[PDB]
Amino acid sequence: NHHLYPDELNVSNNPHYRPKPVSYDSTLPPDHIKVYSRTLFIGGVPLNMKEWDLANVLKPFAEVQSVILNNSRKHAFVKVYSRHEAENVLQNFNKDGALPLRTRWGVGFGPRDCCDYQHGYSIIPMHRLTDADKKWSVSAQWGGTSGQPLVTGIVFEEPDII
RNA sequence: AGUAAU
Repeated sequence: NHHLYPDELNVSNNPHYRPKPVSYDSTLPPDHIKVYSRTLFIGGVPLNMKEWDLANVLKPFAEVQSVILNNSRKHAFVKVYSRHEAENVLQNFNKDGALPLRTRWGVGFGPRDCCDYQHGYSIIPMHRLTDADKKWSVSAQWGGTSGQPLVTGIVFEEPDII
């Protein structure tokens, strides 16, 4: 929809193939989960830049999945295929400051007040997910649990949605 | 200097 490719699949032949790191965490409270964001807040976006441009600038540092661009509000929302890639973009993209683009964290999944914008994850109580969220969490193409059921402690990369 | 679509 706002993806580059709508009906694409996370499979070994797709050059966008990624793993789905799942891990568990004993320091979480009961019936809470951890979610690492793959979504990026980009700000200082010029008027001349289209969606294609942004994706193409990040291309060396990360492969982009989806780009919602609010051109009038001089910012955008860029989901990349993996957490590793998003993390790379934050340190290493535009170090010199040649472009006007500031690149910070952004929230793709779960409540906003549950997100740590600084470190870039959400610790979410399972009751605050909707039926839809709980579905996508387990059956997402990129990110999610890759079939593993949701339980206390689980940690996984932000899933895709509708 | 802008954190949204749902």
